[PDB]
Amino acid sequence: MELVLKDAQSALTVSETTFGRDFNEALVHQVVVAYAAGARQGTRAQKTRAEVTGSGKKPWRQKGTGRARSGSIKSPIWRSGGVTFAARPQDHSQKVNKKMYRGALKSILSELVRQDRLIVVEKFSVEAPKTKLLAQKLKDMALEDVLIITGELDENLFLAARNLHKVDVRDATGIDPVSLIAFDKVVMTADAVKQVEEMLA
Amino acid sequence: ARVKRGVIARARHKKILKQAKGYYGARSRVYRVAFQAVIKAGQYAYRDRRQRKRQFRQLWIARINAAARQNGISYSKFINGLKKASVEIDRKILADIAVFDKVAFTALVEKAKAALA
Amino acid sequence: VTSKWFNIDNKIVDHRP
Amino acid sequence: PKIKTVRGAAKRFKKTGKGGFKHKHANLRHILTKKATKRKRHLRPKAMVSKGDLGLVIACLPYA
Amino acid sequence: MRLNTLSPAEGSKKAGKRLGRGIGSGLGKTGGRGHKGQKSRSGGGVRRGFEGGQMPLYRRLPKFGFTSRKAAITAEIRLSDLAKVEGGVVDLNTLKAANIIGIQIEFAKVILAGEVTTPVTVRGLRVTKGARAAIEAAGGKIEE
RNA sequence: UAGCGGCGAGCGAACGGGGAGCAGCCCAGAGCCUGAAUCAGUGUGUGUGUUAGUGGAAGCGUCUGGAAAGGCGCGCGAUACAGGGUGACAGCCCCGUACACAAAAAUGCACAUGCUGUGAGCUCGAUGAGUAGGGCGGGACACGUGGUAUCCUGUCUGAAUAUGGGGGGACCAUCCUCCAAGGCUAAAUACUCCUGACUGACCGAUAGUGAACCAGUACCGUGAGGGAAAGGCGAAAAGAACCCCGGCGAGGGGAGUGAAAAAGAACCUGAAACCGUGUACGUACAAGCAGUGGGAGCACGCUUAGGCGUGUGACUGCGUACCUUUUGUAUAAUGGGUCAGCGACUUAUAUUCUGUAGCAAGGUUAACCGAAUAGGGGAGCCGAAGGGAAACCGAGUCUUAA
Ligand SMILES: N[C@@H](Cc1c[nH]c2ccccc12)C(=O)O
Ligand SMILES: [Mg+2]
Ligand SMILES: [Mg+2]
Ligand SMILES: [Mg+2]
Ligand SMILES: [Mg+2]
Ligand SMILES: [Mg+2]
Ligand SMILES: [Mg+2]
Ligand SMILES: [Mg+2]
Ligand SMILES: [Mg+2]
Ligand SMILES: [Mg+2]
Ligand SMILES: [Mg+2]
Ligand SMILES: [Mg+2]
Ligand SMILES: [Mg+2]
Ligand SMILES: [Mg+2]
Ligand SMILES: [Mg+2]
Ligand SMILES: [Mg+2]
Ligand SMILES: [Mg+2]
Ligand SMILES: [Mg+2]
Ligand SMILES: [Mg+2]
Ligand SMILES: [Mg+2]
Ligand SMILES: [Mg+2]
Repeated sequence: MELVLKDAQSALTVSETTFGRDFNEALVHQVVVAYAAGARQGTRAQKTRAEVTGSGKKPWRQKGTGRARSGSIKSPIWRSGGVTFAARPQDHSQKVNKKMYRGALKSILSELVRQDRLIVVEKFSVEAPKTKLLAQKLKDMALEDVLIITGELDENLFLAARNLHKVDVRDATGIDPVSLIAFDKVVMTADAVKQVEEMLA
Repeated sequence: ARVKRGVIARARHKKILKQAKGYYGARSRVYRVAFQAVIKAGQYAYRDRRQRKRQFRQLWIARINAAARQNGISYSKFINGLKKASVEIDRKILADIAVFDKVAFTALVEKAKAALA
Repeated sequence: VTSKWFNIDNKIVDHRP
Repeated sequence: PKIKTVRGAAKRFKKTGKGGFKHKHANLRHILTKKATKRKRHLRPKAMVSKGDLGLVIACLPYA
Repeated sequence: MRLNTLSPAEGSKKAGKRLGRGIGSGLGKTGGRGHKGQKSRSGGGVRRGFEGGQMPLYRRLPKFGFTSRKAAITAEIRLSDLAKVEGGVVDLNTLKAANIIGIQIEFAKVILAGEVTTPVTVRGLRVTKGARAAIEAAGGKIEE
């Protein structure tokens, strides 16, 4: 198929494998879950009975006092004692095969076309790093929540979008599975539509 | 991710102690005692759903036996004569006519006597 | 504290040897 | 960490093509004079580990 | 598709066992360990190959053989691997450069496995009888 | 893995490969020619960081309300919608933020430059002796004395000097490789008492530090040492003028403040055990896990031409708690005074099986690099071929002379 443009009502030729395959929900789920597991920082810890401050003294003698057996005041049964299975810092990142990662992007990318959430242009820039300029441009196109992918990122467009919280602007090398699903619309320049398909082999 | 048990535990305990209304002493106030009481109350209620069927039939038989002997026939011969006469009224209804309509009950005894004789 | 004096005494404790 | 092989088991079993293990027969080291040649002749070739024993061997040799 | 409309494949996410959490769960009060004994204790259980004190199997049976240091530096080559070298000549150096054998291999053999459909020149290798016939059927030659 | 090992429990390499980082020199000495490299110290200059800081955009109408930041309407700023506060939830009220600037004086770097110490280059020569090695005893090597190479030395001895010596896992011969018995040397690497900024599928007052609070305190011990408990009025003290009972009390009742005083200092919320006051029913001739099935009467509501709901429960059938451990417990076997809070199958890394997703005779990368969850990196690992103790042979191979 050929994506229709919006600058000249021309068309761009795209691979059927990249922009026309079926949606593999079970594969894309494993990839957006693996993405979120890699953003976890995993910094926390508690104290076992070994690391709680205290003494190793036995609170009372083993036999004869009429009280339950105790050997330590750091016992996790006691108030202010250790945690039984105290946490350590841990790494929550998973592995994604390269072919499963690239396969999910093609399933995601072709769904955006199928749901006409993908918009292709070759003209998207601003003349000054002004937030009111980009916001007026987006008003004309009828976009409010939008991800803008550019061949190479301009400094004017990067700076004009920082203060708009519904707008993120990215280079073709910086697309990720979760952001394509998050934003309502995706705008690609036809030179970013080029570069994504070679990256997707 | 620490979870506190306070809000859930309170509601689970309050569920048992509401079923223990009317019990004596700690059985309506104290969970360790009200729990065992609500379990045994459900054990009895299950068991006594079978027994309610046994105790009412045993009561209907005694009221038929009493009203039949007032007409000159025992229960064991009254029921046998109703089988030979192909009458199929159950004992729940016979014990109801015995009390409330004693003139219909006499007609049943004559039918039983005619078939048995 | 320590054990009760009758629970320490051998005569009271050791009645069935 | 990596599981450690039972190193004395690896000197006594070799894995075969479909996943069995072969071993040398016992009773052929000494008082051999008093044994029959028919008995000794049958103890020379290697045997296969029986079904009741496979579970013990497989746990001892995790890298076989 | 939204971030709250993705579901996993059915049968991929079996929930784990949670021992000691009640009567109704089926694993309460004992966690599938049965009653008392060595195996029911925390940290209990006997070591690998323990048979009760009876002389275990891997100590009942004799040791046999030795390990050959020559076997580790020897490799097998299949016939389907011969098309994967560059230049149509097969030797030790070309098989290492094709990532077919390891860098420490010194001896190789070509065995009848797979098939060859092109003329290759096998040089300096041992070839089985079956593979020698198969290489020459496709137009190749073997030297030493 | 190869090996070591009461060949048990266990211990466990190297060679070789991929990376991060990379750097070489001096004395054992004379001469020639000099100060020629380099380093160290100091002085000055220049740039840069640190130690205070400066400026920093743009909102009012109306509704509810104790109070507006909220609802509704109409506007504006944005290289600034990080965050915090303000009488409820603020881009435009405040402090900030992005951004742009700032140092009299001291100081860390990096250069340059001045001075002081340093000596660069060539030629010729020398080339670390109670040492290497050995005997005896131990220790280290993955290697437990073994067939045990190599290293270290308490003890007794003891060479050869580049025509010479060491090693190549007992030992010998050949070959290869390197020169002990003198010394110096950056980076990649380990760590955090302490300082700053930022972050969290970390905690939220029995948790998190022992310590959110004047805590290593109170208290305990001769001493070393042990070691607590204890957070929250309100937006703002507006923290209750005055009156009354009382002992010029404690405590209370009014008045007043406040949106709220049943927010009154023992102060947000205010559960349960436990203790009471009031009302409805039952209960002083009646024998037991205290319920359950039936059930009259009474009281209060309903709604009709009636019997329904709620409470109580005379009388009556059946009925010896729960946990645990056991062949077997009402058991006079165990455990629990009760309530509220906490309290036990986890984590990491190897391995096997099952499900599921990808690719498929192939699958997959690790460290690392990286404008960094992308992409590169195929070193490796597993599979497609087995038999034999092994050499070896190979869809076969071992056995055996067959
Ligand atoms: N019966 C005496 C003596 C005593 C003191 N301690 C004891 C211990 C065991 C026996 C007797 C005692 C008492 O109580 O004063
Ligand atoms: Mg703690
Ligand atoms: Mg990668
Ligand atoms: Mg069960
Ligand atoms: Mg038990
Ligand atoms: Mg037992
Ligand atoms: Mg058992
Ligand atoms: Mg200022
Ligand atoms: Mg030697
Ligand atoms: Mg050698
Ligand atoms: Mg609290
Ligand atoms: Mg605390
Ligand atoms: Mg209160
Ligand atoms: Mg009475
Ligand atoms: Mg049993
Ligand atoms: Mg017994
Ligand atoms: Mg019994
Ligand atoms: Mg008891
Ligand atoms: Mg008793
Ligand atoms: Mg007790
Ligand atoms: Mg409790």
